[PDB]
Amino acid sequence: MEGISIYTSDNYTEEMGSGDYDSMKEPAFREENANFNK
Amino acid sequence: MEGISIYTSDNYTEEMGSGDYDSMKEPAFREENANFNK
Amino acid sequence: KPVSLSYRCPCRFFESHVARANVKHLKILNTPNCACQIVARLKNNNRQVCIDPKLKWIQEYLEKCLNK
Amino acid sequence: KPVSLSYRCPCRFFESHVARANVKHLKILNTPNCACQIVARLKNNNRQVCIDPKLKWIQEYLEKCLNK
Repeated sequence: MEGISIYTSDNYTEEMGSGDYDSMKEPAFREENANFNK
Repeated sequence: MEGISIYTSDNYTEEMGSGDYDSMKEPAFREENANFNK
Repeated sequence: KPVSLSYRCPCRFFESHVARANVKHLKILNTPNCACQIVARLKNNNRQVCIDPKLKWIQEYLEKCLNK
Repeated sequence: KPVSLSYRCPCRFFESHVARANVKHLKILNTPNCACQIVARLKNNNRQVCIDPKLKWIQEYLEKCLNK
């Protein structure tokens, strides 16, 4: 979370813009055996 | 080191075998503030 | 070479979930106004995809990298 | 071309304590015979170098990437 810094100069050359794949999530730092959703 | 499977065979195309920069290091999870060795 | 248009994310849409068995490798690139932009290349499926850095397998990968 | 059938790690040597001032972004590629392995693509002066993924700035970087 710490906004220390990024790379001094990425200057990112975008390869593509893309358009999503499947489900998304947030870290829970724990295993998950209780529910499945999409 | 735990995981179901890693990237299942990248077949990595060597782009520069590098040449070593300085020293080496190893993490211990527990932070190391004073690390003065080079 | 205007590669960085503005303070925008390289990937307009990100690929969440994805198959970690279908991935080549990851690239962590962080533009100064976006989350930890991780982009991973597909072995054979389409092309290179942008991965959500909040994915459980991404977390695991990051976490286990400290170990391995 | 060298194919990953035999055990070939990109780091013939690896840049440990590489300068972050010189890095644009990191490409993480865990090769079968080797630990977590990162190759960093550098700014205009250098190209790519293979990184010691045991560096404190790498570890911290991984750790913050989990959620930021």
